[PDB]
Amino acid sequence: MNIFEMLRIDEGLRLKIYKDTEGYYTIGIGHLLTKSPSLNAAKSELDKAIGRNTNGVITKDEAEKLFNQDVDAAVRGILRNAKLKPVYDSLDAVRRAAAINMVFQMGETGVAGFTNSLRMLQQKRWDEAAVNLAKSRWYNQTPNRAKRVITTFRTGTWDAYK
Ligand SMILES: Fc1c(F)c(F)c(I)c(F)c1F
Repeated sequence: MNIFEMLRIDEGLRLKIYKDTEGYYTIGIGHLLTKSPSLNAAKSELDKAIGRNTNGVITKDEAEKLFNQDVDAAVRGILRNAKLKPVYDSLDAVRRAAAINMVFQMGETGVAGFTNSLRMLQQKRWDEAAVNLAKSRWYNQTPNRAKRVITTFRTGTWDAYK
């Protein structure tokens, strides 16, 4: 198991434009295209991302290309953030994957609300952190995924992903 296999499980793989859990146009392995309700706007974002006129369909290779870029971008974003970098650096590699997973899903807009969780994670108060993480819109809207990510933070194992 690793961050790629982990996010592949959590995001799935779809080669045509679909709406994510929040109703936003998405493609591939959870590559958010736009929050705009316009399918045409979404198709434009896709074409821009892939570098060709796609008409809303991509290949597995192209999906994997975007995915690698997205994971890379998520990690790079963590390291460039003053409030995130020290917590990330404090973690072991398994829990770092759990951090990347959350950033991938919600971005730094969504991660901003998790200040108290981050503090408990840096303190290595794993059970307390796990309890705090669940007290969130995130947990309530995507409980099965959140439970997997939280278990990963609680245990520092891949048990929730087999
Ligand atoms: F740096 C970090 C993040 F950006 C993050 F989202 C989470 I959840 C973390 F647990 C973390 F350590």
